[PDB]
Amino acid sequence: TTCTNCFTQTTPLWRRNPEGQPLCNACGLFLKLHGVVRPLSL
Amino acid sequence: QQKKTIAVVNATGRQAASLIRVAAAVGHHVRAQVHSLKGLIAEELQAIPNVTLFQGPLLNNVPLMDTLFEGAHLAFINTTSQAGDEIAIGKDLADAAKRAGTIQHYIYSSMPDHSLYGPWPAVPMWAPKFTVENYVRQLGLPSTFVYAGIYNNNFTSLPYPLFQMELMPDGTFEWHAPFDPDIPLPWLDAEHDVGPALLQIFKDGPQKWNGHRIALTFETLSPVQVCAAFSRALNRRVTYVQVPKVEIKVNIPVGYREQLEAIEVVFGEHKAPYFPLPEFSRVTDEARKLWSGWRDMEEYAREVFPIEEEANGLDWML
Ligand SMILES: [Cl-]
Ligand SMILES: [Zn+2]
Repeated sequence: TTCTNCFTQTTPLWRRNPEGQPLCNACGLFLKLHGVVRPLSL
Repeated sequence: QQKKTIAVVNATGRQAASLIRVAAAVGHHVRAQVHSLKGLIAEELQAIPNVTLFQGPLLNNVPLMDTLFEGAHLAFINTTSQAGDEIAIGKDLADAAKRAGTIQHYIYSSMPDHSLYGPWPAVPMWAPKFTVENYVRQLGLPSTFVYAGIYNNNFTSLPYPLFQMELMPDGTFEWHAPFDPDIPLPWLDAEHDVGPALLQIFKDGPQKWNGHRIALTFETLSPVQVCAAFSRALNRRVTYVQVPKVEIKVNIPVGYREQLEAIEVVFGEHKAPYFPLPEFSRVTDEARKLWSGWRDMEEYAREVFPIEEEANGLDWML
């Protein structure tokens, strides 16, 4: 499995977007707390 | 509740950049100071909407500081020894912040002063941050002090000092350092976790963190363990080699040398703990509560290391 946001394939816990798509613990947790998708470099 | 305006300096630095991307994203307005508008990160920080930059030096430039804190409710301050004398810079910023009178939470990134806990000397790029910390407290600024664990992304195969993951000929990686092989060290994934953690601290407010020191480290691994992380995360064989002295393979600046020499003595010759403060002698507890979506050395090594190397000009992974 992979994260729709950060594409990581390594994470302690997988989460799902309010639709059902896989997000990593961090990305999923970040959105849940702040309301927006976790922003990345580059 | 409401998103506030945050003041930051050294925007291109790893701690700040992390906070800026995250904060801007969730809705906060950012007022940051950069040394130069030239550079990838700089241009990037420029591409983010609610981010205002002020190009100029920090040393003896109280005007930049005044402007920086105008309308600011929050501030994350992490200076570099390169910008000049950290104590004087760190004190001018604190004075400006107080003169602005609108700062509700002032987070300063501080570092220990080892000589205060043993015949150990003072790590030059670390010690002065403790003086600024005390001065922040002295002004009465509602504050919180964060102590960053060693960056995960300091690692590189390139001949950079202290944290080189040199690519030997036998298709393996060796890491040369003074740090004791079996002594757990405090690590931190700058890009991935500084931002979110800082946000949480702000969301909590000084009503919770005012006066506190927070070890910004989400996992403690010994050098052997760090290498076991890479070796188990890249199919390669990775070994740690303890060397009494740090290897400088590239023309670096003065300040940076002396800093390394201090490290050799403190960790190599005295085996003195990274965070010699008693409260820091589990340390990672406060951090992991502040933010649980942390990236450990295994994920960093398997998901980021290979990428940073590539864009850096290497194909060993391909
Ligand atoms: Cl900068
Ligand atoms: Zn993710």
